[PDB]
Amino acid sequence: KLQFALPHETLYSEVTQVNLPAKSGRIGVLANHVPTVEQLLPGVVEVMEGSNSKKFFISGGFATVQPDSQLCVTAIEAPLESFSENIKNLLAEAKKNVSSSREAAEAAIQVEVLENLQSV
Amino acid sequence: ISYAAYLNVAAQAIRSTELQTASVLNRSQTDAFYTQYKNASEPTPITK
Amino acid sequence: MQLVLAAKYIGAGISTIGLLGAGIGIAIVFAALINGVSRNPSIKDTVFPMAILGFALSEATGLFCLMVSFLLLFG
Amino acid sequence: QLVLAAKYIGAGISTIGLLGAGIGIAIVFAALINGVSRNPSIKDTVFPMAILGFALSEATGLFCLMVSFLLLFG
Amino acid sequence: MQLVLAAKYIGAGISTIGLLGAGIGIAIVFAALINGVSRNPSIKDTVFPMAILGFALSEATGLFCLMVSFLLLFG
Amino acid sequence: MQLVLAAKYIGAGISTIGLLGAGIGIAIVFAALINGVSRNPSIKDTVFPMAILGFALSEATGLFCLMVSFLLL
Amino acid sequence: QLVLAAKYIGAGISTIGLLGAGIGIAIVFAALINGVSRNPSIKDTVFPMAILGFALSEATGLFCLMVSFLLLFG
Amino acid sequence: MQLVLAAKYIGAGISTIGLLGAGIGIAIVFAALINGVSRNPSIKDTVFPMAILGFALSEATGLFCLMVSFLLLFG
Amino acid sequence: MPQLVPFYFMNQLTYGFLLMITLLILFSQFFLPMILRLYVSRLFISKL
Amino acid sequence: MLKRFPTPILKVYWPFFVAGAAVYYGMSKAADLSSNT
Amino acid sequence: LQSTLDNIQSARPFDELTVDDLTKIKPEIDAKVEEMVKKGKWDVPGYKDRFGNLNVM
Amino acid sequence: DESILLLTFLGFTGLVAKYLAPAYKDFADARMKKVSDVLNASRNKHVEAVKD
Amino acid sequence: LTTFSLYTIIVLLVITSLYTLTNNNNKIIGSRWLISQEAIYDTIMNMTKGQIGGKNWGLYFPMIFTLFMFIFIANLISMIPYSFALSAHLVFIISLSIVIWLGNTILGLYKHGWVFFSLFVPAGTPLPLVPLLVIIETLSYFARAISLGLRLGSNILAGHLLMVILAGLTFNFMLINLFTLVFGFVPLAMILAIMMLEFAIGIIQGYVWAILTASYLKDAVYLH
Repeated sequence: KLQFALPHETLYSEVTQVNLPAKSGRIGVLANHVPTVEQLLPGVVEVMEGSNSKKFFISGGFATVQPDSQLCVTAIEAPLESFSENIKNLLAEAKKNVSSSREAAEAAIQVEVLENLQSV
Repeated sequence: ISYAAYLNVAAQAIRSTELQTASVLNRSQTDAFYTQYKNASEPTPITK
Repeated sequence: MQLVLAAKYIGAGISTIGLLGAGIGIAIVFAALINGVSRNPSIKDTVFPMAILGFALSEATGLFCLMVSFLLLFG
Repeated sequence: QLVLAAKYIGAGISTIGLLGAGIGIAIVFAALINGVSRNPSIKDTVFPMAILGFALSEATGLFCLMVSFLLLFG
Repeated sequence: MQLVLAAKYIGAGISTIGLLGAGIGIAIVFAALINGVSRNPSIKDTVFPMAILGFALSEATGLFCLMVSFLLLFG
Repeated sequence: MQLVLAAKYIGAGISTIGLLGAGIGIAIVFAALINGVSRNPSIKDTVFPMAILGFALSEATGLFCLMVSFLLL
Repeated sequence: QLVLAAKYIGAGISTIGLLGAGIGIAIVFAALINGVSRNPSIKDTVFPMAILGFALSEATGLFCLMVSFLLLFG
Repeated sequence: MQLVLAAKYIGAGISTIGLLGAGIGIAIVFAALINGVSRNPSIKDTVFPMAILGFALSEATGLFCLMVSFLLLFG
Repeated sequence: MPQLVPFYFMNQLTYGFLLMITLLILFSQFFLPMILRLYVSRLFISKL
Repeated sequence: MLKRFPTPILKVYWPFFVAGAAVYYGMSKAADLSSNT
Repeated sequence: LQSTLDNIQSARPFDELTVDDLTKIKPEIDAKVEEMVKKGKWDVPGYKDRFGNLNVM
Repeated sequence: DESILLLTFLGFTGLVAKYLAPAYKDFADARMKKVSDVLNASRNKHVEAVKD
Repeated sequence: LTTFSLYTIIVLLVITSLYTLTNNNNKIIGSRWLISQEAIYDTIMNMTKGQIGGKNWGLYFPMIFTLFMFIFIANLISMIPYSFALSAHLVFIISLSIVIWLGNTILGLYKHGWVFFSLFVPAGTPLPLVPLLVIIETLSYFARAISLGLRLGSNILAGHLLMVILAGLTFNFMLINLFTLVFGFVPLAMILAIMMLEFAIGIIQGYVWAILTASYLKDAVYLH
């Protein structure tokens, strides 16, 4: 089981191993796992159901193993392939933007996304 | 500023390679003005 | 000579202290196992082979100590 | 005589080794409590693991004790 | 004569050193007990007899050290 | 005489060492109490008895070391 | 004069014991600062508890010291 | 000379104490392995070569104690 | 001491290994299957 | 009450029994050597 | 069926019953015990879901 | 010497009769009840089937 | 006769009464003494189904039960004050451990051929230290030989000897000056606490025996 759900998507709302980037570093959830609530940081995500693996680039969210073995993952918008060169150019501009201008934090988050993008 | 505001900015960043669709673009562009009201009284409809 | 024979019996005792380290060590590996398996109950089948490898190696340092004890004891 | 003195002294020395085992047993049991309190439900799988780990921890201490006995008795 | 009696007293003292690890051990189990019980509020009824078991076992290692101390001290 | 009397004094001294473990032990119990109480808040009324029990048992091990020192004295 | 030598030695050996109390005391206060920093507010309940533990951990070191003086003086 | 022959055998026993540190070391590496594998479920392919390397280096230091011991004991 | 080192070892070991084989057969053929019967009987009434 | 339900034990426990005879024999000799002193 | 109802009513040693009476009414009892011993699986399956487990582990 | 050990053994059996024997009584009772309840339940159940 | 011989007889007679005088003629409901040996039966049934867990687990389920009960009764008999041990005659327990260990080694050789020495390759590890891990696995394989017996033996022997030494001290504690006869109950209570502990470490040890020689039997029957 697993629920990978979003407002405008319900990707994986069975699933066996899910690999997630979380405030606790990187976390893997496999079968029974302890019942947790962890906010997912902005992420590169792999979801594996059997050996088959599907790769998502994810806006962070919250992750919750439920005690009924329902891995509720909720995030705003995801496919990794859709997200990912032109974006790297835009993000470079955004890196410049942090210099000039809450906006500092916003642009800082954009730089974080650039790092995550570089990971892709 | 909120944790979910951070996530919001991230979602907007995520709609940036070029393989995008209108509904995505629409989900990251919206127009609104938060009219901070007051006790009748009401600071202006300052853009959200 | 009384002195040499005596030296074996003292020296044996001295050697025995070393074994303690491996003992603490064995416990540490097992502690991690328990906590680890708690944290993901399904990790158990993967981790348990790793655990037995680690157990044997940690114990082994204690064994080498105990061998030197026997060399003084029965030398 | 010197040899007999050496047995009793030597025996004393060996006894220091037991302390490590004493700490060791506790470390396994502490982990048992931590694991049990963390999952709740792990207890039935973990309890036999814990007893095994306890036994093995005890075994190194036992060897120290046996060297002590060996010197005492001869 | 003097030497043998002396030797017995010395060896006994050294044996007393062995006990310290068990002392620390008892505390470690109780520490885990407190921390676990504070995490669950409710594990306690199951965990408490388990904790007593761990205590007894740790204590016993120290008892062995002590009895060896007594053998050397008293004879 | 001299060697035996000396040995008594020495042996007593060595016996003091055993106590240190209990001293540390007691500290660990109280540390746990503080950690527990800070973690839960409300657990404290159950937890404080458990802490006292753990304290007593830790102290007993040290006590054994201490009385052996006194016997040698 | 062997006995007199031993008297001074015995004091020295007893001095070693105090090291453990030095670490112990610190552990109690470390816990105080950690707990207090996580809650803030726990401090008023916890401070009496802390002082109790502080005294108790110290007392063991006092015993080790007491034997040092007892040996030294005879 | 009786003193010197006894001194060789004694020095070996003292050296044997050194092994304890390596023993605790082995456990620390394996405990880390177990904890890490519980985090990822899957890091182990990368981490396992690092673990073997770490084990070997820790073991080597233990062996340095052992070779001095055997130089004293035999030699 | 007698409770430490005797030298009566083969005498002891003869009576010792005899007691073990006696209990092994005794449990295995008699007393254990009579427990397994209690279980099966309870379950047979439970089934019916 | 008591009833024999045969349990196969010959085919199960033969290596245990072979070891028992060997140790019995070696300990017979060890006992005889220890009863000298 | 009237007879069947009466038979359950007029014979029902529900207070206490010897397993020997069950061996007498069914050789299935001793047969199943023997088959389990012969098989080397001394578990009674489904005994745990309608009677205790009585574990300590 | 060993008569001191016999005083402790008498004390040991005294503590046992205080603590363990009522706990073990309650345990034994509990199991007996559970077995009996299962047995009589199955008996009831088949009587229903007859009526059906 | 011989005290050891007489006490081997006492163990047999205790065990015979526990499956005869405990219930009358089989009463399905259960009789209060037999409830204990039901729970013991189940927790070792489900434990060695948990350990070796083959289809021959139940073939070694009586064996693991009589290794439990032997140690369980012989650490109650030795706990009687005027009584002469069987288990604290170490030579039987250590010998028994060596018998079981050799019967595991032979069983391992039978079950896993001449590729029995592949047991002493613990895991796939770098080849220049594969032979090292055969030496220091086999060293540990016959350190396993003596640990299992000697653990139990030492605990029981040391426990009784501890009680007796403290009893001898407390004899002279209560035979000296009246300020020592004040708090005369406190050393009796201390010896009693150790006596309570000595039952605990003996009953746990019977479980430790039976799990540990289940772990060894796991190794012997199935490779690893």
